[PDB]
Amino acid sequence: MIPLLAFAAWSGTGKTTLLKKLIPALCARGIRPGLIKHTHHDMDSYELRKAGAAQTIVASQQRWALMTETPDEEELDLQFLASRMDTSKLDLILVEGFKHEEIAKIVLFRDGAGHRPEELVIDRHVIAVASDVPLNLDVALLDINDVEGLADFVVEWMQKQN
Amino acid sequence: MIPLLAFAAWSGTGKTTLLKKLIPALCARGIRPGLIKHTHHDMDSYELRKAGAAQTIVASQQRWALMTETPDEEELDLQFLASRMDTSKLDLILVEGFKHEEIAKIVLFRDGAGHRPEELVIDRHVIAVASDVPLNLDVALLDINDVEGLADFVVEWMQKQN
Repeated sequence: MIPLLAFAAWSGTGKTTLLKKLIPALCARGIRPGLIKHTHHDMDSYELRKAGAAQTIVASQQRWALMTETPDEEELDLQFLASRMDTSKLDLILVEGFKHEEIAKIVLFRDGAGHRPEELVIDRHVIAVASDVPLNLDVALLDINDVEGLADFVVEWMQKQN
Repeated sequence: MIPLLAFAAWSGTGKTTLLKKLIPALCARGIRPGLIKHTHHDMDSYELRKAGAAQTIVASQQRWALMTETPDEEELDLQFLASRMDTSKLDLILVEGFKHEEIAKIVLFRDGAGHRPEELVIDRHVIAVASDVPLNLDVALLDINDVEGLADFVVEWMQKQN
């Protein structure tokens, strides 16, 4: 069985500069990571799509994409976007963007650009905050600057469900 | 089932073009098409992918893309790439751009495109040649400029397979 894990972060690119470093670190510990992100800014062979091929798929020498049109009214369900991935080549699926979900979540605080503490609806799911300034809790707390430790806490969490 | 039909050719014969017209046509006849395309031409959360996310899938409201990296073995198994699509909203999958493959196939030709017809190979998988000119050979010879004419043939072809 394979797990999924959220990565909440308030306004401010950060988590992309963060994750940009946590991914490799995760490979480092032999973890094959998958990432299901959710945006708003909406995304080759584009025309051929607007022409009518709902599902288009471009393959190349290095990578292959798969597009799937849904002017239906959807595409928020994770569990489905999951089954879509080749999960036999994955160990952990990172989940960023989807708001209001019941999966393990890891916050992210970085003062200066933004507000002050206590801001963290510690859902009955959140399992650790990652600040750059100390602070209390009732759940793990990491230094949003030690990718290594973070990578390690994560790997830990995993093996303790698995 | 859920047939796979390919369009072979030569550079400069309007392969891409013909499909911009053929797609709509198939749609008009109630045929939902999926297009699988290859390009030795290397074709948005780019950082986290080359960073280590073998599979990044960017969701949205209108549609979603599952982008897979393959820095070892480039994917050339049509059967695989097809099994990656959601065939429950597709009745036909068009295959284009993969040199040397062996599926249902319609060849393209246009006098003057730097090749004479004798240079055409009608292999076990050729279901019809679509020229812009009569050619003396024994295989469904269709007019390449009559799309609706073409569409009908496909549609019929499909039925004989289902």
